Amino acid sequence: MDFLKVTINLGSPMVEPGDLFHLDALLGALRVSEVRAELGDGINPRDHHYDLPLEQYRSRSGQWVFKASAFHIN
RNA sequence: GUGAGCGGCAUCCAAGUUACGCAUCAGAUUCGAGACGCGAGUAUUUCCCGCGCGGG
Repeated sequence: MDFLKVTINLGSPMVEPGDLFHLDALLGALRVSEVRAELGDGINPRDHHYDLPLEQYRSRSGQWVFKASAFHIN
């Protein structure tokens, strides 16, 4: 519902990802961190990492992907 | 549930042995403790400096 550009600045060098580093993956990890903070460590991580503020793209075969590009490494 | 999560560059090792700051070189040439303190000139006022008195 709104096009955005997420920019992250590093204070320490990161591990260069071997494969794609997706924005939705990081957002899901942070959301799971929030759910852990509120509830605890007994939560199922798979029950909360889809509750992200990103809209989804669905193809013909029903395959859907979050609308968040993989992070650009410069 | 960030191709995530988890993971000691760590252990051991002599900078050491030997080596003359030494040989040579005038602090010399000239010159006095021996000289230097008044017995030096008349009588009573003259031009003047500060102002009766200090004073050329």
